[PDB]
Amino acid sequence: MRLNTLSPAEGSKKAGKRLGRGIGSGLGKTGGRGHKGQKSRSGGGVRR
Amino acid sequence: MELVLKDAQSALTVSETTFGRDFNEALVHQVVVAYAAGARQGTRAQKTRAEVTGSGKKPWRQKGTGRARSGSIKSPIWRSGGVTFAARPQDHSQKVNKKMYRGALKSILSELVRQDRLIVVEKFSVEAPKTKLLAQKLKDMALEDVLIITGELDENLFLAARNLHKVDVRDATGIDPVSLIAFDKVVMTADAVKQVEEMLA
Amino acid sequence: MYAVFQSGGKQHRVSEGQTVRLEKLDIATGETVEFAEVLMIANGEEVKIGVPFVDGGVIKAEVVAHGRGEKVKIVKFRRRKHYRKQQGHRQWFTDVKITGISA
Amino acid sequence: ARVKRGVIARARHKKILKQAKGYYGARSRVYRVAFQAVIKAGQYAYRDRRQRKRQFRQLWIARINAAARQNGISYSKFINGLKKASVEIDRKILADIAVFDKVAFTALVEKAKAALA
Amino acid sequence: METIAKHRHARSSAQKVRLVADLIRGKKVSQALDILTYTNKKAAVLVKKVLESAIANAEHNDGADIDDLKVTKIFVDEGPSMKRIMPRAKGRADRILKRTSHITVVVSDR
RNA sequence: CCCCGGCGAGGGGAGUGAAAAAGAACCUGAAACCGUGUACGUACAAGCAGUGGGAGCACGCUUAGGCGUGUGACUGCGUAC
Ligand SMILES: [Mg+2]
Ligand SMILES: [Mg+2]
Ligand SMILES: [Mg+2]
Ligand SMILES: [Mg+2]
Ligand SMILES: [Mg+2]
Ligand SMILES: [Mg+2]
Ligand SMILES: [Mg+2]
Ligand SMILES: [Mg+2]
Ligand SMILES: [Mg+2]
Ligand SMILES: [Mg+2]
Ligand SMILES: [Mg+2]
Repeated sequence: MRLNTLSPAEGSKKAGKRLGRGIGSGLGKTGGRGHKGQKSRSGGGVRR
Repeated sequence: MELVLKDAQSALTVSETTFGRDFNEALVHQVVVAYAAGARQGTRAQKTRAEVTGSGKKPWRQKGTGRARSGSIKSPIWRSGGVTFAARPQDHSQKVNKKMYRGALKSILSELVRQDRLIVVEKFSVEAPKTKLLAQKLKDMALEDVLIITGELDENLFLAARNLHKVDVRDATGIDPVSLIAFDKVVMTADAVKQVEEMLA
Repeated sequence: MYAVFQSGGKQHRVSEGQTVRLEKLDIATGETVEFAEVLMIANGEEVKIGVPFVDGGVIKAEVVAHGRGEKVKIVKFRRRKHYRKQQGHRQWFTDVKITGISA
Repeated sequence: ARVKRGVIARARHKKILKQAKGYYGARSRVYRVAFQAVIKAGQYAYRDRRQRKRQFRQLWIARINAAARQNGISYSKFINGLKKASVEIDRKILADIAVFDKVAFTALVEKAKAALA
Repeated sequence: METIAKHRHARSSAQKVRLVADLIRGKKVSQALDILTYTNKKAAVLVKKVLESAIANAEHNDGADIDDLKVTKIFVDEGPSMKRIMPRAKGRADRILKRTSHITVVVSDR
């Protein structure tokens, strides 16, 4: 039991999405926002 | 269970739930991580396009110049512009449930006695506050990197250990999860272990 | 004298003492492998063309070495479609030395 | 935790420019042009690993056709004769024999003519 | 025994000096000095002073004789450019580059 | 200090220093861009300039190893992102 031997539980620290970081990431160039329209814009989207 | 003393060669009874439970690595890891986060100061900041010193004047007109349209000399695209998501002074401290904190100490203490990294003595003190004496005493016990936990914090023992790098003294109430893991050996007096059991139920 | 045998889904025209690279055989290095599937044996104007395989024709070889071929890069790319992927590849081979061609 | 990109960016730009050695002009000097040239080169290489198998078979067939007509038979009747004679020598070997061993190739034509006749 | 002389920050563009440099590349120094004497170029005066200074270095520092020296290597590299502003019509400005060059002459008997 | 030069600029020696390819336009010194040298190709040849095949030449080998490296006549396919 050392400071460089402790490990988190399996499946407890899922990595977050990082949008717009190339083709291989699967979220590049649009960040999963589609192509155009109100919902693709920064701060876009309709109220509740 | 019994904790055999090093000098008196007598056993000391302790709660099996405190010193004899399994090692919950996932639980200990969260508490160790949260302790390091609590040490963060988090004092930093950058300037957004609002805080950068400059004018709100449009650098050149919207159309006709043949250049890319610009609206502010403070834009993050520009050199000397603001930072897009400039940081603010934040607080990185996490919450640890009381039972998860205490549950991690029990898992650490029970792991120490399993690694024979916990040494129990009836008493531990020095006559004068002189680091030469304490350094000699630990050499007799074949200890170099050790955390010493006592019942009552003696000033002489505290002063004698201040200059020793790999040694630190601690009250029974002042133990923390990362200290119990960071040091090679942990020496606890018979009074300290008694006070730790009351702390950990 | 040379012979034609089939191994690894391909055919080879080899002669005695020649080293030929085949696909990966599950034979340890230094062992002797037999090719009882000989399609043709030519020996000084005396040629043996065989129905299926030459009757009795056997080729003895020595497994010289195993290894992986040169790395080839696979590049797939669809222009204007935001898609591309790369992949390497090294083909396993087995070098054998033709020790004897038995008619 | 500011991260300067200089070291890793130069490393991957050199990786592309190294694969573009020998290309003409900016295609071996500037990254923007070299990167397109390397991608296009990979596309061609993938396509031509399939085309290579067609071009060589096309070459073997042409050589077999020439050597067969030197013996008085066309490639079509020669291949059909070998299959009727249960000979399974492929075209890479037949083209190889047709060049380096004429007498063995003539023996194959005799075998093919017999299965037809 | 190679001997070098340089004129760094020579007030002339490298393209203009290179026209004179290739006239004497490989020639004997006696023949090169005559070529530079009757070349109606400003760069010919610059190259001549570097050439004869390389001849002096070869004979004074290396003890070589003038009769065997040859221009084995000569090249003109670009020096720093001085940026200047030239006003054009209708309030527009152009940046004028006053180019310089580094002239290098290498004489040798071998 | 000496030499070339206009009692220049600049440079070559000498000397200092662990280093002067640390010389003040001074740590490291990338890329674009511009040159000198060498090898090969190139003046009857049509196009995203590569790719597959491939002679020849040069060179390193090993060494009769018949491999590596550079170049690429000729030829199939091929309209950048
Ligand atoms: Mg949409
Ligand atoms: Mg868009
Ligand atoms: Mg739409
Ligand atoms: Mg300002
Ligand atoms: Mg700023
Ligand atoms: Mg609390
Ligand atoms: Mg096919
Ligand atoms: Mg001076
Ligand atoms: Mg420097
Ligand atoms: Mg020609
Ligand atoms: Mg074409």
